[PDB]
Amino acid sequence: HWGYGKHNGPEHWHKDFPIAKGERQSPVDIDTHTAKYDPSLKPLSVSYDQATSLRILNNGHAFNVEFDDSQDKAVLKGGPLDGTYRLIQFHFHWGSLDGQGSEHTVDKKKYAAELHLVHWNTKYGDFGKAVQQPDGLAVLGIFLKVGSAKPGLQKVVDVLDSIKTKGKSADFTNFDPRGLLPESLDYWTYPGSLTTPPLLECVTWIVLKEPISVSSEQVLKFRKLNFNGEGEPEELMVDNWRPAQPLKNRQIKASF
Ligand SMILES: CC1(C)CC(NC(=S)Nc2ccc(S(N)(=O)=O)cc2Cl)CC(C)(C)N1O
Ligand SMILES: [Hg+2]
Ligand SMILES: [Zn+2]
Repeated sequence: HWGYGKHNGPEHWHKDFPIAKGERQSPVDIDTHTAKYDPSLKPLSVSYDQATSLRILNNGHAFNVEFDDSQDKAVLKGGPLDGTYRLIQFHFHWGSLDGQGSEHTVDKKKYAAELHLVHWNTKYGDFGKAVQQPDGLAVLGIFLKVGSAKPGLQKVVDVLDSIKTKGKSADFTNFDPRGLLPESLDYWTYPGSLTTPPLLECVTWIVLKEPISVSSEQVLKFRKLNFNGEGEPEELMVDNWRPAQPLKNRQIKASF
């Protein structure tokens, strides 16, 4: 099945998922001099105070911190969005080295990693229905660079030991995602897709301009995770990022 290696990676995905070569694929390069400020954008509203995390899972591609979305608690609204989008999970994409790891790029610059906070449109009742809609998902993307530690990331870092291999999960309650956010909510936005198979074109991307800093020791622990399952040969979970895809005349709008 699909992965990030030479024989199952992003170059191969189109065979099982033809939409890989579609009209609104993600990620993309954000060309800052082509992106236009949009006065019609309303302020972005990220309300994570009432968020309820349940557990963390190694799914053999990345790790997901999953949230209880059976009530309107952690919500993303405003900006380019119409209505209310509920937080369901977050995960990261990262590299084997600090010079790569992000999926979106900024004037071709690759960051050390990228956080995706995934939200579904409440008008569609549940996540599975939303991913069948052009405006079913909103993903908040945040770049990570290596420098000072991110205190609010440490609880995640410390639990990775318990989920080394594919299929492992651990209880992960009372994690506050507010501690992963940069100061500024300045962002670029474009219509796109999931960056993993099934690559569905259901996402409004909201990519923050300001990166968060994480320590070298924090990212190093990300790189200790395994793609493989328990008792299998060790395949380090690194470079789990899809490269930039063709923009195809889409317009990236800036909030600033
Ligand atoms: C839609 C559902 C229920 C979950 C899907 N899981 C997804 S779409 N995981 C996922 C994969 C990639 C992203 S990303 N990188 O675009 O933020 C975000 C998410 Cl939630 C997989 C499929 C569509 C087969 N089923 O199981
Ligand atoms: Hg869709
Ligand atoms: Zn992602």
